[PDB]
Amino acid sequence: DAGHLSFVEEVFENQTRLPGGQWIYMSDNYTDVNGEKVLPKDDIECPLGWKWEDEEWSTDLNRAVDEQGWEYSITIPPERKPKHWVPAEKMYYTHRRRRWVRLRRRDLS
Repeated sequence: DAGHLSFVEEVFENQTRLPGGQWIYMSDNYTDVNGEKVLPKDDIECPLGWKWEDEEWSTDLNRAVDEQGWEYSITIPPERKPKHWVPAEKMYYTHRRRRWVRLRRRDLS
């Protein structure tokens, strides 16, 4: 009767490559949207008092991403990481990432 709070947790799975190379897995390769590291999606836990509403993590194909959910970029000095992502793969693109989301909630009473 008091309602609930809702929060969609968002994390990004990251891959890199050398031009002419292949897309490859890394260690802890998960970051937030700005590229700062975070736990791998499957290790993420609700804060105390919260519960998952979605049973599974999902990736949203309506955003500007390809058919597998990836968006693409390259690192342009002076920067040390990609800043601008695009939906379409091209041979000179060296980074890609995929956005995973999951809804959790907290009942207010």
